[PDB]
Amino acid sequence: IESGIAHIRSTFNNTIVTITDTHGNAISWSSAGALGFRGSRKSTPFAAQMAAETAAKGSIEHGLKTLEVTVKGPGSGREAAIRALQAAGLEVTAIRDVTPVPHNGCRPPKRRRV
Amino acid sequence: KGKDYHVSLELDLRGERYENALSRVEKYLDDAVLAGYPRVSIIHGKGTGALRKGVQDLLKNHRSVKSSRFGEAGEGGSGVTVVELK
RNA sequence: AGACCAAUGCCAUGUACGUCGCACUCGGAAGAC
Repeated sequence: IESGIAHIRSTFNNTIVTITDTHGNAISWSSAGALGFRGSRKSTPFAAQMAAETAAKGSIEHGLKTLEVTVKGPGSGREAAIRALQAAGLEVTAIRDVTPVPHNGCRPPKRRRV
Repeated sequence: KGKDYHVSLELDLRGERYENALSRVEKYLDDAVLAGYPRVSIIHGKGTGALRKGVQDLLKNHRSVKSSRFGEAGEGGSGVTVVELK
């Protein structure tokens, strides 16, 4: 269990962190709610940053060194967690900006001010 | 008595090179030897590489610095290098 | 311009090259004269 992939969702309300194997097999995950943020505080970059090192701590004891990260959705947690990973001593080899961008997809929900 | 020279608490080295940054950083860190203070923060903006590694290594090897750590919410995240003085 | 010029114990003599880069986020309620 030497290499893995860390996936993080960067939403406007939360930031999930999950790690997996090249075979797409999960090991551990964390979140702002997992740590104890309940309100809008989950959206803060700090919550995602905390999420990063708890994920790293859940990762090391199974012995994985090299990572490369996929980021989903736009949010404040884009920059925090990715450098929190290398702050936690790990080594992330690539940054992938994979988000679902449908060509037309489905008609989005209604507006927020009607 | 150390009274004839003054010390500050913040470093500004916008766009400086490796060796010039070394020359200014060593002076900045050694200034507070006679007038110690809690810590300092470093900001540049952005640059063309990753000399943060060398700067952090020098700071961790610095004699008069107890340790170096990173920034909280009010310090541009944990990416900002913070030099914890004695 | 035009006199005289016979000779220099042994070794090894170097050093010498393959150069560049620092870091900040989007927003409650409020009636009437």
